[PDB]
Amino acid sequence: CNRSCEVPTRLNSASLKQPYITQNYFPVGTVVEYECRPGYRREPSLSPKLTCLQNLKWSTAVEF
Amino acid sequence: GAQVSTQKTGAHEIIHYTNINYYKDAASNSANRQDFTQDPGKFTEPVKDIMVKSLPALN
Amino acid sequence: GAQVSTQKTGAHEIIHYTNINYYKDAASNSANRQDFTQDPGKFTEPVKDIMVKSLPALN
Amino acid sequence: GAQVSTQKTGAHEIIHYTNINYYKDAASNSANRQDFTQDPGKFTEPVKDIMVKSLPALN
Amino acid sequence: VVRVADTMPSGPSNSESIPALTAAETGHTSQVVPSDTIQTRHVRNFHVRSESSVENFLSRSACVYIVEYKTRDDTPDKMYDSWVINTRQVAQLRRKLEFFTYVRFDVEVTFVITSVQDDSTRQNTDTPALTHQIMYVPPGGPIPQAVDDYNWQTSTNPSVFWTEGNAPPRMSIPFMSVGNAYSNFYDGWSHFSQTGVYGFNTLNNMGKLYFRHVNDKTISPITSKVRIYFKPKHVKAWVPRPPRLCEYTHKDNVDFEPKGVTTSRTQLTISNSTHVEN
Amino acid sequence: VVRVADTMPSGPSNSESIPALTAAETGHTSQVVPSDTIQTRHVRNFHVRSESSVENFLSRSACVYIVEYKTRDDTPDKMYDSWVINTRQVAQLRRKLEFFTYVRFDVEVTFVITSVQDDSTRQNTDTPALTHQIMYVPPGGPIPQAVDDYNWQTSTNPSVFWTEGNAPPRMSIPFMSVGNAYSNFYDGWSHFSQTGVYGFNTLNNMGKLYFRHVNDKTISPITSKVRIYFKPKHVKAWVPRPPRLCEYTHKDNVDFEPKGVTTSRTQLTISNSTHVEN
Amino acid sequence: GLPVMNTPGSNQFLTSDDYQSPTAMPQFDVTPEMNIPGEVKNLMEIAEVDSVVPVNNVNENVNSLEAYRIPVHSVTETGAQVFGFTLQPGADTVMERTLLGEILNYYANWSGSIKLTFMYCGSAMATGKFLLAYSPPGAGVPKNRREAMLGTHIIWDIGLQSSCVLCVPWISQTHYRFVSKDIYTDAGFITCWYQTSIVVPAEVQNQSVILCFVSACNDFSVRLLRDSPFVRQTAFYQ
Amino acid sequence: GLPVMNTPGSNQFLTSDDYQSPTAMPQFDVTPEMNIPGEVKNLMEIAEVDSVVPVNNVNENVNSLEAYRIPVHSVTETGAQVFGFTLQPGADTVMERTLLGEILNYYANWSGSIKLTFMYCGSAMATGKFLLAYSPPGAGVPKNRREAMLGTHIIWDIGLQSSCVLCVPWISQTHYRFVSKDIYTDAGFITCWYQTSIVVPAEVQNQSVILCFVSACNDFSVRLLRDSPFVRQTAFYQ
Amino acid sequence: GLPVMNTPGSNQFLTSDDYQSPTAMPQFDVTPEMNIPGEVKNLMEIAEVDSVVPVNNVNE
Amino acid sequence: SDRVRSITLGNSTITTQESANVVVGYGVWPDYLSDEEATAEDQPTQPDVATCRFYTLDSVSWMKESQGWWWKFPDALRDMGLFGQNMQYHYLGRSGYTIHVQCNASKFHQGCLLVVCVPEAEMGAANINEKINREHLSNGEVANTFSGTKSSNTNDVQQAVFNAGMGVAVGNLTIFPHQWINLRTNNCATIVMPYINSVPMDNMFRHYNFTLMIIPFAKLDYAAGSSTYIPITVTVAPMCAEYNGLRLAGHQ
Ligand SMILES: CCCCCCCCCCCCC/C=C/[C@H](O)[C@H](N)CO
Ligand SMILES: CCCCCCCCCCCCC/C=C/[C@H](O)[C@H](N)CO
Repeated sequence: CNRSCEVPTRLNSASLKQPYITQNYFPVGTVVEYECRPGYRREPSLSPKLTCLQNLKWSTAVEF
Repeated sequence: GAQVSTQKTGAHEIIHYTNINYYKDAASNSANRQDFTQDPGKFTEPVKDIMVKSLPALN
Repeated sequence: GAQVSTQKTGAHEIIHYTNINYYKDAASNSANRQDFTQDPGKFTEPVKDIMVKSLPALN
Repeated sequence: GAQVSTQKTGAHEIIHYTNINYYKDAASNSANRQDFTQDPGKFTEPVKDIMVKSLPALN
Repeated sequence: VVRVADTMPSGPSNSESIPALTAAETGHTSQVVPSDTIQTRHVRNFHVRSESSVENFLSRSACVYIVEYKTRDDTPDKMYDSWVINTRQVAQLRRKLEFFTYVRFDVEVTFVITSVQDDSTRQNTDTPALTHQIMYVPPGGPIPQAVDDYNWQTSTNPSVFWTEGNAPPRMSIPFMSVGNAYSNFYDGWSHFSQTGVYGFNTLNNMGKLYFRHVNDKTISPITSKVRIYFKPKHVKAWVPRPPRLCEYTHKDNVDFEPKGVTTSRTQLTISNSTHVEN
Repeated sequence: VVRVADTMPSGPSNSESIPALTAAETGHTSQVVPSDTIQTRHVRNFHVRSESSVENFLSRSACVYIVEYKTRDDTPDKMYDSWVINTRQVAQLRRKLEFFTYVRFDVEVTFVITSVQDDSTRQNTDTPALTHQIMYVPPGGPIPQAVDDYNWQTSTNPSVFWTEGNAPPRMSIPFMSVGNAYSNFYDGWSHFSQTGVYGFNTLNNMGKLYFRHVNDKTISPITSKVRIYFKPKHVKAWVPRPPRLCEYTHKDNVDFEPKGVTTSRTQLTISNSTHVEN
Repeated sequence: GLPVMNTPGSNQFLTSDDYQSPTAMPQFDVTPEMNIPGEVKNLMEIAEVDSVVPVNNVNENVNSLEAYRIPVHSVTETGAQVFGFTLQPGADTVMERTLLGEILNYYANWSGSIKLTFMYCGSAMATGKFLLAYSPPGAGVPKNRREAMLGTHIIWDIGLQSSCVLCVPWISQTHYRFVSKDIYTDAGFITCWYQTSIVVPAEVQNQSVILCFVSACNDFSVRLLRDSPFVRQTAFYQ
Repeated sequence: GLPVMNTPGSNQFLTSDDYQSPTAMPQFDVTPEMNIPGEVKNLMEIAEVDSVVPVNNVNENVNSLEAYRIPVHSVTETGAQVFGFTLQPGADTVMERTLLGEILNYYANWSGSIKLTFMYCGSAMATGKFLLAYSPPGAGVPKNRREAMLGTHIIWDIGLQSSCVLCVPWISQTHYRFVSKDIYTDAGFITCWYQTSIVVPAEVQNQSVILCFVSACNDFSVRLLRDSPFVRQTAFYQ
Repeated sequence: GLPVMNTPGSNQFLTSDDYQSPTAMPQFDVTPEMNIPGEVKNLMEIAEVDSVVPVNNVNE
Repeated sequence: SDRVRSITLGNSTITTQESANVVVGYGVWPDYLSDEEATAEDQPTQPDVATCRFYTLDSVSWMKESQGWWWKFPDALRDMGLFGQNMQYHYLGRSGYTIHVQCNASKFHQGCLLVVCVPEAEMGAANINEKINREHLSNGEVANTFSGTKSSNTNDVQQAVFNAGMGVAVGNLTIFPHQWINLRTNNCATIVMPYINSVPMDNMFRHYNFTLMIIPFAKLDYAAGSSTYIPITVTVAPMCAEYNGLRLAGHQ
């Protein structure tokens, strides 16, 4: 029963991959990864990853 | 830096008001509801070879 | 002890406003949003032996 | 019956403010926070036969 | 604007002029300018001793006191309050005023009034806005003994009414003293035979404040607390005095526990640090 | 009023005057007027570089922070809050201020205070108007440790009281710095041996704010949040600086993830569109 | 007692105000102002400085110094081309994150001419001529060299002065254009053409590099303060 | 009816105000002002007065008059030392509760030079020389007499004028230092050295005492009103 | 502190007002005014122009 | 011709025959601190020409795949004769600088360098929330080297050329006083920086004043048979230096 984050930030052009979309309990330092939703394509100048910080809030995720 | 104008008043029987502008922009000022000029010579009489109104203006 | 300036207005078609300072400290005053001067000669042209722009400026 | 003074401002780089007294009693007025004079000659150097500071001041 | 004094340039010296050798035995502070012992340069100094003046040191809204009273109590004595006016129950403004031996000033007075709904069974009410009365009684006048006393009718005594939600009450008060200045310290007695009460308590004599709710008795208890904020202004002060070392114990005397001079050290010399390692 | 420069008329040219051929190798931006390469006409231009000045660019009511605290909590630490003052926890005003390396300004400060009734069983109350206290503590002063601490008595520290429903609080603050200007960037250490902390964190030293409800403990929890809005004014700035590319990560350093230069393309040349059809 | 009527807009908080407020630290002694070199009074003093344009941003060279390197070499057929982009200093991907484009993204209107400077960073034995051209909108992008020489072009001869200036004037129907994309304020196209060739002697490297700069003229102006579309924050930085 | 807009900061109570208020006792007759000798207009008139420094505060002499007595005697080897402390008039434990330090603890910035006066309270047959030295920060504390004579020192010969003045000038990079402790505004060190010895005749007491004073010069200034860290109250005094 | 009495009609919104208000876009640079032909200053310049009268409006 | 320039300081002289225009500062020339903006009270040490002279740093080798080098200049001149000695005995100091960067090749060579002086170039760390060692920021007279890819050495600076250590676009560094050494036509890299700080004097060790960076935008490229070893030499002078607050020997 450690500290956990919320559900990661719902983006309107990306969805989670499939180890991360089902499971809860995100500890600190956890990286999650997003994939392009259908039908979208990747922007190569941005890395689609989110780290959860010490204050139990994710990093800024805008539009991948 | 005040300015004193006349108030809109009746006829056949010159009261003044005072005005100060408080803000730095001119879009802030109160509306100019005291300009009564007109010139209906571009819509009426919009012709060339200006008529006389007593002549027949033809032939 | 008032001071009267000009309002920011449009071009191609001098309205004044008045100002009084109420507090004893100068940090209290309203911001100076009407200084439009510039001098971009220390960032552009930041050289020695000032060029002419019509000569080749080399050899 | 207003009075115009200078505002407290920085050095190395005279702004005025205006003041009106509204009440009939002088205990009502705002505090005098702009008197910067001093005279530390009654606490330091509080002696008789005033010294020179270059002489030994004894014998 | 009176700037601080400047530093003048100097050079080498070999003469019978000795500014460093002084006599501190003559009650006299030496006035050695730093250009007299070392060789200095020209410093045009632009600093102002502005915020160290006695007005700029004392004219802040300090305090004096907190006052509690209720609007529905079974005992009729906790329904209103009172306070004999001194400036010596809070240590910060007391120490600041006791930098000097005599003072003379006007007072700007502000009240900060806050009300809390007390605990009861019937705690869900619809209460209208509370209204407060602060009545000042000059020294010798008649005192109220209840909240429905007819001595609150303030025909000559100055009183202030306040409604919940507005700006706080503030009023100015002139130099209300019978001597030429106020006394922070009085070394004497009340009776001519050198008996009676000793110290500054003979000279307080300011009258007292009285506090109540103007409303009638409510159906649920609400406790109100008003904080009297004193703020001096138009200040003059005479014959200065060392800052107090020890802690205050009471409001009517200067009695103290003997405290040492300063914080201790472990040795009389300094050196570099002997902690952990390189 | 300083208008922008105008366009002068020109004609054909065949001479040894070459304004297009320059040397960009000499750190020098060429100043080619458009009347030197093409034949132009007389344009009397009436535009003003007004809203691009540093005052008109920075003097907007930006922010710095959101602050939360309750009026009835079992833990005594969530009943008040505090904030060490920097301008580097929100990226918009941080990036705008970090266009320049040195700045000097006065600050106009506004608070926006909103309270929400928390969830409890006894949620139907009759609550009077909440009153807030915002106390500023200069660098080095004493800090409160509870809501009923006697360090809140603000005798020398400047504090602001506010009642629910009024205009928001706003006060002006002078140039509160020990150097000649503020530092957006500091390339150095705190200790002389080039150890310690690195960067701009050595020079912050602004003191901190403290927030509480002036009322006593209510019978139901209400959480209040106050937003500190910073707004600079009377601005001067020195030695400009490129805009930041990467995203900020922390408030005490300049550490970043390496981001590419711009958005990509698919080829190095342009052409007409190859979508659907005529 | 003075008769006063409160007007609408009382007790609000507007962000762009110019009012007066009381000082919390009264009669405070502000430190003396010092002459620090390099004072900025207007942000348009910054935008008139040259900064290199990441033209070669083709899908991988963004994460390198190759974004700024424009390729040029000897071509087996003239009448050719070098590059081209769309004149949108803050909407187009090429000059988006430039100094002029990042000053220009805090605004919403712009006006005035734009300079372009091309430093040829090749050998001193290499020589050649280019066609630097601007095409005002209304037709499409030119597809030949003979369609691009109908525009506003200059022919650049590489020599002892290794850089040239293409000045893009203000050809518009409105006084202002939008710094974002709308179809009503289209601004034209910038293309560069192999005109002749790159001619090198033996034992000299053929493939060289052009660097492109951009800045603003002395009639450039920006108008509507907005927030930049590039700042993004999710949580507070701590 | 006058059109009025209330601005933010209305109906607040700020502690450092300069407004006007009505009088509760109107037309009150204030008693005549009298010329009492010894008027203070500025607190800096007080700080320029000498007050004795409790230098010998070594762990028990605080609760006695021995805190003010600095020991001096004849030493079997010269090149020695007498004492030393850190120049922090309000952070250092030595001159913390002094007159200058207690005026100085209601503030948060200070500036200007500082005087130090050393009254030799020994016999009239005793004689000797001292090395009174100030060391600006950046290096450590000096550990020799030859490291301390690289600073700002004066050699004090004891004679018919029994006291000397060490003047500590203002050597800083900022105009102000903090009256509390930060590493950015370190101020240096004050040490005193047996230079030669104490030389006495027969039947004269060897062990004598130096008294140290401190005050401020005519360029001393304090800036930020705060509350002093030495006042402490738990309940109301009654 | 100035003694002020609020009069009736305070804090209302009347449609035909002539008051002053603060600008939300301060120091805004308005585009230059152009001479467009055909300016109307008074609506009575329009009413003095002939327009045809639908007299034969008989039911279809 | 204006391609030739002589620069004389102390007992040292630099002659160049392929200068383009000697680049010099923000428009301001270095000068001693006036006594109307001064803070410290004792007499400054304007030492002599014994500090106001040229010092040569180490040479870095420009290869085909080199990325960029940097220095920290109050700290890089810390063992350079009596200048560095004054740094070790005074607390406060102050100087402008004449930086002259030299590099030469033949006419069959190609490649272009950017030489920028950046005030207050606060570098960012390779791993994010972690300290940086002083040896990775400033290594004396020895240059630290940027990379192409992101770096992840522990307690080290994030060294990508396309972010320049600080986190900006590297094509935007032409806002600072700079030049280019195009091997076609240049060697004239002066930047005569004035004293730039927010205080009238400052400590030489605790503060870094600015950062020299030499970044090749058009990389070095030559045909087979030309000289493959091309050094780059950086020479630096203090101007109008003065010192204040003399005490014991400082922090090495
Ligand atoms: C209805 C509102 C009236 C408020 C009355 C409250 C204050 C009236 C009493 C005068 C205050 C005197 C201030 C303190 C006096 C001296 O400083 C002390 N004795 C210290 O020596
Ligand atoms: C009781 C109300 C008092 C409110 C106090 C809040 C603000 C007081 C602190 C001063 C604000 C300084 C503004 C920011 C400073 C510089 O710009 C930053 N260091 C950026 O370099």
